[PDB]
Amino acid sequence: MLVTGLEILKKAREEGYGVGAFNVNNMEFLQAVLEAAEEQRSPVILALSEGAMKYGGRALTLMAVELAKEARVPVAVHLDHGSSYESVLRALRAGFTSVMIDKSHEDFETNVRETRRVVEAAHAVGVTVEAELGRLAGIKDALLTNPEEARIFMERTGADYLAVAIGTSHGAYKGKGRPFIDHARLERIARLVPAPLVLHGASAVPPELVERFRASGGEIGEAAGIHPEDIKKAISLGIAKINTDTDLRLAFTALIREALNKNPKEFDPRKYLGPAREAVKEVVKSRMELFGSVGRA
Amino acid sequence: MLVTGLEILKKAREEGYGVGAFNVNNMEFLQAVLEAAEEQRSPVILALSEGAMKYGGRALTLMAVELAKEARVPVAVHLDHGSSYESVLRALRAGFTSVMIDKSHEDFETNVRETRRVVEAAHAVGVTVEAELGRLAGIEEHVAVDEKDALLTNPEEARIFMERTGADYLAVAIGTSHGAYKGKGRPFIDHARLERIARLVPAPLVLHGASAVPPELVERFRASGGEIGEAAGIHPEDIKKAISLGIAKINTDTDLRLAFTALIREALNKNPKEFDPRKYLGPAREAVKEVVKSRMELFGSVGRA
Ligand SMILES: [Co+2]
Ligand SMILES: [Co+2]
Ligand SMILES: [Co+2]
Ligand code: NA
Ligand code: NA
Repeated sequence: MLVTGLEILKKAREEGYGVGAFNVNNMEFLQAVLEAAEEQRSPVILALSEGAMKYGGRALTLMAVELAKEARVPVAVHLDHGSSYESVLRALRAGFTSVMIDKSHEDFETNVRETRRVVEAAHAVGVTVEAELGRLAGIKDALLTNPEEARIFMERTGADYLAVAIGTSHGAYKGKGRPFIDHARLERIARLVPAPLVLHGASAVPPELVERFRASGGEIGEAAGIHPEDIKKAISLGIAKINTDTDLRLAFTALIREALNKNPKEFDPRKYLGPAREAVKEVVKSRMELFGSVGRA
Repeated sequence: MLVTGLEILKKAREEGYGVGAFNVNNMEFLQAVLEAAEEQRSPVILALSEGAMKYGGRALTLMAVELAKEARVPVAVHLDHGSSYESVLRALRAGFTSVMIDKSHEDFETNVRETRRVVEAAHAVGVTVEAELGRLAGIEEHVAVDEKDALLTNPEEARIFMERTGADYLAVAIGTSHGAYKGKGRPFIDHARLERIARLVPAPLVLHGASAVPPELVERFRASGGEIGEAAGIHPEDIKKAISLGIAKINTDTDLRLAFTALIREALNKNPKEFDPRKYLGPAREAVKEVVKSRMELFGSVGRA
């Protein structure tokens, strides 16, 4: 069933588990995410970036929303990283039930004002919103989320869930080796901010996947993602929404590569896109196992 | 907007042009075909085989039907080569506005029975149907005066078939590597036969197994690391004449798969560091669009919207 992001995230934090927000850009990623959710009888969030918005267009948003209503598990359709008020309006227009306005690279007052404006529009149409305080960077101090400012930010904006900067970042190159997650800071934030918390750039980028990618011909540096244990503890401390994108992309590209390397003569797209879709699905299922959302529907 | 296959194919034959029935299996292919249709101000038919119904499932049929309603050109959603009555039921269920049941590999009597059953179901829900007749049955008792004349479709038989089944449009065997005539000789179009068929069957005619498969496309495919045998497709002029003689629907699929696959290869061969699907699927989607636009051009449907 299609529900708001908060209905899912509030329940999650209260019950101590995490729900995955998986980015999708077309039909098979969307199918993999939803089937994984159905097989795990687990709530899920379909994340569509502004990029997915441009690439997938009406077809993608039509799928995300309508297929969500038919899902037998709770599903929310989330705008990931809305960069403006107008971008958010188009998500509201496309039937999304959750939207993120990212202005963390702006100063406090601007971030507050921009986010508050989004909150009012969204709340007027029953959509819940995610905002971000702090800049997702490698490794109070630095520009990692400040606990007291998080409380203030949330009270002033009225946002529904907060993305926090506690050590993560986007990409396949999180850090050289196991990236450090400020779990102490997470707890302080959680103590003052009762809203469910959000973790961006949380892909695992497991070594075997990077390995399977290189073997198919892919080329990538010394990639590395957040450690499973860090994610498990982050969740226990308040993280209710974990974003995953990179992992899905690697698995998908890998399988496509193996298929084309091995079968010259294959030009039926279902033959190489199908197994790539399956792999994405398996990853989503693992992630749900990790987040503890299995049987949570 | 969304309309029946007959509304589109009837207008096409009466006005002398063909409408492409482009097979789609996912989002990219569907977007490519609809945008092509829009930029060419041309009607188009979205075709989904049973492989597509299985692979694309509810997601594909949802997109096909809904995006069709929003198109500025007339669009029909069609079940390509159904193999059973229930298959047709699932398509009627999914909102299709044109269904096709293929029992041409069956004897004339079973084909009639099977087709008539689909027609009754479809017409009960406002959906038009395509039927297929290949081999010479022998109904009125006809003797093949040629090895081909025994595999291809007999005009007279075609009339009776349509008269008994009540189908809306008909696919006929006239020389393309498809069905009984498959791998049984060099692909061609028995225009004389087509003309005789059209004289006795006023309903729009359908052409299967006919793909241009231009050398430039195969070249690009082979260059991308792909391997394919000596493809043999119908010549542009033939298609243009077949249409002039009554062909109103032209199934197109192979050419799309080739272009789509070739571009994915080029992008992956050249950018091994790439793992963002949009980076290699997007240009692939465009290639498909271009192929679709040329076919519409060849078929004569530009500006017929
Ligand atoms: Co993020
Ligand atoms: Co972020
Ligand atoms: Co056929
Ligand atoms: Na987000
Ligand atoms: Na057909």
